[PDB]
Amino acid sequence: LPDSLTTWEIQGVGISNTGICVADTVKAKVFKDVFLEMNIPYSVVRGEQ
Amino acid sequence: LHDIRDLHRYYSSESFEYSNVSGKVENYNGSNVVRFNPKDQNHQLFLLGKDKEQYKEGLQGQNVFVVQELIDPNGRLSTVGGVTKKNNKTSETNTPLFVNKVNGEDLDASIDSFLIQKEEISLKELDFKIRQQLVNNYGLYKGTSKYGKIIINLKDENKVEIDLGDKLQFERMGDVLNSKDIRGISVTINQ
Amino acid sequence: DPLIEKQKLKKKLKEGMLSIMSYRNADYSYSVWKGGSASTWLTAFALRV
Amino acid sequence: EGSSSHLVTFTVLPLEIGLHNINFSLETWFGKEILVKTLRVVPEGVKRE
Amino acid sequence: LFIQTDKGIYTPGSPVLYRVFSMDHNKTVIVEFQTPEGILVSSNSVDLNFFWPYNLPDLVSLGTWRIVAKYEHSPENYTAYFDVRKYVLPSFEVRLQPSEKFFYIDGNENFHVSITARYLYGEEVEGVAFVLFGVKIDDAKKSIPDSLTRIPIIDGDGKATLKRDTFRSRFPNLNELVGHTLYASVTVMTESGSDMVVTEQSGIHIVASPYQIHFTKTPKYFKPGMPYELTVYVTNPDGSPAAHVPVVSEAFHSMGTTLSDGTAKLILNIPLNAQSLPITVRTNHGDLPRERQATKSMTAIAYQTQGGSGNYLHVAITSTEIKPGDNLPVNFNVKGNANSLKQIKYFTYLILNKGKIFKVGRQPRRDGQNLVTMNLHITPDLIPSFRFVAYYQVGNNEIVADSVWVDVKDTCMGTLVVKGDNLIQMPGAAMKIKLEGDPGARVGLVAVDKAVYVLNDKYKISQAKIWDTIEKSDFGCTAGSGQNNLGVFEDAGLALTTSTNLNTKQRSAAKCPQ
Amino acid sequence: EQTYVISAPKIFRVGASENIVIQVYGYTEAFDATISIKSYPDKKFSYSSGHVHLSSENKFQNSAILTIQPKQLPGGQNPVSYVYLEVVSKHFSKSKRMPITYDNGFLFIHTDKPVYTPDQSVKVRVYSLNDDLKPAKRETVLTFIDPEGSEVDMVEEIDHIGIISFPDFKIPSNPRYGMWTIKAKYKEDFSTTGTAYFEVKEYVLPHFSVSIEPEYNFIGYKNFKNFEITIKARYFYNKVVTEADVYITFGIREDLKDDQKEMMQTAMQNTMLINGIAQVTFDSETAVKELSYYSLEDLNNKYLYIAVTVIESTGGFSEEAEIPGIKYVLSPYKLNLVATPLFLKPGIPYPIKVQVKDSLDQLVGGVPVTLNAQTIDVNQETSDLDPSKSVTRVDDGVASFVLNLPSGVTVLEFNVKTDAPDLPEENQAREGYRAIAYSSLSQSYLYIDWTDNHKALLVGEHLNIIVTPKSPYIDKITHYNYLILSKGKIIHFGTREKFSDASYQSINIPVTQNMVPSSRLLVYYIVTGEQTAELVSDSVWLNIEEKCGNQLQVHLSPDADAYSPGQTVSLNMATGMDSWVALAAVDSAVYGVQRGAKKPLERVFQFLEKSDLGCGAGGGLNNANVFHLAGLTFLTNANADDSQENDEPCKEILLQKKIEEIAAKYK
Amino acid sequence: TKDLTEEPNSQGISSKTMSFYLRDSITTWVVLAVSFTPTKGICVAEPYEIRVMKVFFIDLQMP
Ligand SMILES: *[C@@H]1O[C@H](CO)[C@@H](O[C@@H]2O[C@H](CO)[C@@H](O)[C@H](O)[C@H]2NC(C)=O)[C@H](O)[C@H]1NC(C)=O
Ligand SMILES: *[C@@H]1O[C@H](CO)[C@@H](O)[C@H](O)[C@H]1NC(C)=O
Repeated sequence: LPDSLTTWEIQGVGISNTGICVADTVKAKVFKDVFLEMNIPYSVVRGEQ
Repeated sequence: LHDIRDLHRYYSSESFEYSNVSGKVENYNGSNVVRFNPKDQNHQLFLLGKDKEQYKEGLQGQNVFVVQELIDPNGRLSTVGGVTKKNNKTSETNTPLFVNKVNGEDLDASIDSFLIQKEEISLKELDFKIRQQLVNNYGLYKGTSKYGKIIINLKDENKVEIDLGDKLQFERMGDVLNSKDIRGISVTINQ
Repeated sequence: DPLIEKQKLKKKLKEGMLSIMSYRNADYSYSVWKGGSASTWLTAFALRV
Repeated sequence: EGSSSHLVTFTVLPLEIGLHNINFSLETWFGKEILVKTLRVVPEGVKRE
Repeated sequence: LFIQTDKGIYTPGSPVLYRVFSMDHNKTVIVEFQTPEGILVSSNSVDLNFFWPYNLPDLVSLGTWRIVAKYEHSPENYTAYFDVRKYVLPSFEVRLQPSEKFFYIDGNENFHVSITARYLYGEEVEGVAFVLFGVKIDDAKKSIPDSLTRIPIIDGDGKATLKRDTFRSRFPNLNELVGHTLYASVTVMTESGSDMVVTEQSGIHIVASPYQIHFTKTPKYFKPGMPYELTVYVTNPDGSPAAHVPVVSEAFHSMGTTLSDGTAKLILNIPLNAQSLPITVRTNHGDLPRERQATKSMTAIAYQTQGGSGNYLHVAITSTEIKPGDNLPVNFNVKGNANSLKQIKYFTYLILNKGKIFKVGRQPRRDGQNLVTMNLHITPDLIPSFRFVAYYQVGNNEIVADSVWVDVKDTCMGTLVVKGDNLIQMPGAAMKIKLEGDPGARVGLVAVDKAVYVLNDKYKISQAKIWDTIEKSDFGCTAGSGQNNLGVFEDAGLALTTSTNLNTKQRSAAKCPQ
Repeated sequence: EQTYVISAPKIFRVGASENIVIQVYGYTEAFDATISIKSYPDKKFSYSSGHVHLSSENKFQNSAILTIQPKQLPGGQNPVSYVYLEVVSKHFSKSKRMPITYDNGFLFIHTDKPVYTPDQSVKVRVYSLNDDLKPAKRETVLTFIDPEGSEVDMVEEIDHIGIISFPDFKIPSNPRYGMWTIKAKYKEDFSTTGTAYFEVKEYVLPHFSVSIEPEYNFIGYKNFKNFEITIKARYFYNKVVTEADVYITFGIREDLKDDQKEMMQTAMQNTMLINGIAQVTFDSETAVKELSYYSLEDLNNKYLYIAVTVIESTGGFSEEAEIPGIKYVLSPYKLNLVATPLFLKPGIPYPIKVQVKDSLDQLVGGVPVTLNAQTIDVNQETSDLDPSKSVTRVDDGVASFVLNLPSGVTVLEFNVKTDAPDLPEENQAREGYRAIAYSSLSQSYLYIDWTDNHKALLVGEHLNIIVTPKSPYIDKITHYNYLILSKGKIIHFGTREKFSDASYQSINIPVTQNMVPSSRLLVYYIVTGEQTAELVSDSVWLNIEEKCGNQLQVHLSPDADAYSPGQTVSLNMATGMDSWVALAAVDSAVYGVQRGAKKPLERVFQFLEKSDLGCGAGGGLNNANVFHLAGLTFLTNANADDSQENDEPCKEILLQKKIEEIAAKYK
Repeated sequence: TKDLTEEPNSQGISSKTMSFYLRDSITTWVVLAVSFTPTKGICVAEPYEIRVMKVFFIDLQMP
């Protein structure tokens, strides 16, 4: 998967001599519970605390 | 080689197909017999089609639709004819095919298709698959279903016929047909 | 593969031409910055391109 | 707190110019997250001949 | 009555608490506790509002106690079983899934049993399992000793196979197996040597057939020169319904396919001069060889129009699998004597159920209508099964009728669902569950460690056992119809008397002559 | 007396395998017939011919299939409209000019998402099928279009299996924001069209998330006096704002994307967003008045428009937010006919099915429905049927009725309405329809039912269909016959001899692949007279189950309901021999960022249903209509086919000083 | 034995929320509800699985 919270919705398809076939939309929501994110700045200068 | 139960079996069986198989002739009795190492055992082929009299020499890398008619205990099996050109153009035509069901005064019929997977194709392969489809989508050889015919159209006054009552004997199995030529198949199945 | 690399590049090329279309206007003249009256200059440049 | 958010700080200061990368971890009654960051560090008044 | 005990199995010393429901219709109930030794130990007279538990002594009989409830003075004798036994709810569930639902008592097929094993807490178990196969001659078992083998359960999975040849070498006398059951004794044991469980894949049936055809659900009488609807019911060898099994009768070149409940309504066209009606049903299944799949025959009689009038009534029920709160149309078909039907004014129907006459009503017909149809609105009452009887009268002298019987989806009359969040909780933590149901409803909850809940499947009370247990009251006795107009009313559990001293046979009692 | 019965689709499709069938109630000497398709007036060119031989063996019904392989002009457009159908019997011989189209197949242009932000890459693929519904190795061209009418890019690919993967299209560094349009078209002979939309928007990193949700997405008297409005604000996921002024304003608006709206002096003042949330109530009745000159929600079937500005008083910031419309409806309900044609056979119960969707276009369980109706005699008389009431099924929003019609009627006018034990009489949902009599001087009609509702219909099942043939001066019916249509082509046909004595009877038709999405079935008998001919029929439509024929399935390694990020996962794929798969993963949340109708693949079958030249439950107005209404036209009938006229569209069914100023000077 | 006394919704359902403390058990709980009503009579519920667990722990398989 991709480390990135979101509810993925994955739907394939299969077209073959018999016809096209829309398979069954399969959902996969990533994590929840309790997480953490960080606010790291673009730049910081040596000697800065 | 009649019956009903029987028919269901022989037509239900595992069909297989091969190529690049060149083999020299040896007659075990009447006129022929050959053999081939498929990759697992050692087969056996009884050519004796009106196309065998032009082929008592042997095979050169042809396509042979081998379906077991009867088996020995080592994986090897005898099959009749089924030989086609090779290089057989893997052109893939979609052919019309009507299927009617008779029942005294009653009629249920269908327009449908058959998938020819070659350029030239053994009437043996035709015979088999034509009935294969039938047996699973048209209830052939289950119950009263066991009488009927298969007329294949080729040109404005040419057709080949096949009684369903008794799979078409082995001598015409060496026969062969040009895919492009098949206007279409008509099958009627009475009860 | 040559006929391929050529493709790729032609593509980059169109995709990169497309950029500037945004700054084109009502009457088919181009503005310096987006939303600004259009400049005889810039429009001439875009022609040059 | 329930259905909420708590905050986090790390007071830090870098010495190596442009040194990077910090594994940042959070364990909870459910498991461990290793979130990975990268910190950017820099000199003071730049120019290139 | 219907008993519910907190769990199916008990520590000595624990207190078994029960609650006892009655499908409401001075409320005094007798409850009794018998030990499996057989001895009585408590005779209680509770009101349906409150009751206590039976304290099992830290020292008391072991086995399968029977809690038995009834009504003061009226042999309802309903019952419920609990196990009480020195044990240790092991920490992990085992589930078995056999390869086929049955074993061909004369075939070649080897018998696979798949094993999945997971900690109650929902993670895969790792370990080792001994599986021993055998056959159950009624209340005796018979090991296939050599069939006992050891198998690694890895990431929770693993297959335990029985070999045909070993089978034969234990039972070459085929005649002995006839009508019995293969059983798989499976013991699984965590790799840690710590905990270990044992269950049994039982009730695998040995037979020649993969299916079973049954006709009792389709009437034994028909209307000549009228389409007769045959209703085939196809059980898996146990009793369960098996769906999507195709059936046919070549005698009619008519075929169908059982459904979600084991029924298929194959319609039949019937030539006029008919009287007998022999039908032979085969279980056509594109995977089973003919000789395997099962067959069964029956022969149905024609109706006997009153005084040979020729005035027939058929009432077809069109739909299938019927949900309460459904609109299902019902077809009224007449036939016969011209200047007879000319004066067929109104149909009279009654809906029988639970063995009493629920709703009754009239369906007008206007002239020229030989087929007049009406929308019926199913409502909870008719659960689980209702009958439709209907008739018309010509000129105040002739009565002719028909009854069809219908299964309504064996479901909850009202609603009840325990709503939650389904996210992984933490020990002793604070929990919220919403409760959705019928207003004013009294709800009896219980919470239970997966352990007990799996360990004793059979004893639990279930909507299923409920409904069946009530259906087993409706005084009806065939899928409907009858010899004759009277016979429809008799068979259908009704009794009839008309000004014209035309009457139903004397009812002998509940139950019906086989 | 004894005519033949040549039947075939109302139109032909060029490059289409086209089915033509041919009954004949007619004598026993087997014979031969030529069926050709020739040029539209000329008749010298013969595009294709089949020589069917109907005989006794053949119940004198057979069929062959014809085709028109691109024979026109490949450098100058201009099609031909029209072309001739023809039969050449030993006995009869007859033709029928009739239309053709270059509309063959369908192109479904799968766009990897439906909103895009600058520099993003529009991943695009096209599924591409032919009338027949097989792949169709066809050279295909898509052409992109900006939001203002400029054919930006335009590329073409070849095709080897139905899935043409196209060269992604990168937005630009700095795009023309809007409603981008992708157009699909085949390059050659045909003319089929596919079309797709994708919204390209500018990303702005805001300082709040400003949620703004109302009571329900519509107003009906229930809340006309007070409309609830909850409005929220937050930051990084879960942390909510805390202190904020909130300003709302309202207006009324004729609809949507009309970039205009009459807004009302009474911009409901600060409720003040306190702690992630704020809430307001809004009187529709009150506001609607003075400025908007409306005074009764009758004068309202248009949208209430909301505009909110939240400004966090703490750091001094501000985001806007808004709903563009919340439609005003004179009833919570709206209802419609389902699976029930407005054509009735006398002496035959007429079924009636109403769906009661809510304003939110959903099925609504447990709704009371009332049915009134007046009947008119052939005699001209008028009869008031006594009302009939029924309640809408739990899941179908389907209320079912049946009424047995008096033989003597020929036009049935009716009335559906709702009856919620609270709604006002005015504010109930009402709808009026009228149904005409199958007309036939034969006086004889026909009607076919079958035992189903909640109709699954699984392929491999056998449909038990009851044919009742009433009102015939004369029942004297030799044979019932049948056509099975599906996907604008015929795929089953045949005959059963009636039962020479009894009323209604039963045909047993097996359900097969060919008929998979949905199939039409029509059944006709031949009543004859020394005025040699009378054909008469009926047709139903048949929702059989969406079974892909091959059988694609797909699953993930652990089927749990939450997946920790990045966790390596498997993707397994079930199929029917050797099928071809085009997977696609998207953020389910993209969808919610454009209220626009669902663009996921499920809109396929529907789109792919326009295939069917059908139109309604079936059951036309006269042996003619019935057939045309089922997508056919026929040749033979001594009795005669009607050449339609033209195709009407039809639908099936399954505070002041300032405002005075700026407003004024807003020249 | 909780009693669903509470105005129903449009649908005729009553919804009674419930607070309670889970157990120290490290396992999977299963809630079974039964309802008796005057009219509707009996009704066996839909077994609700409540599933407890923590990331680190002890199993004390003990006789
Ligand atoms: C109800 O429960 C008891 C079991 O305690 C049933 O047991 C039998 O009762 C009959 C009736 O007199 C006795 O003659 C037998 O001694 C009992 N033995 C068996 C074989 O069960 C009892 O039958 C039940 N009541 C009814 C409906 O008869
Ligand atoms: C951080 O963790 C990763 C994988 O999670 C590992 O491969 C790496 O060596 C770690 N780096 C640091 C800074 O500790």
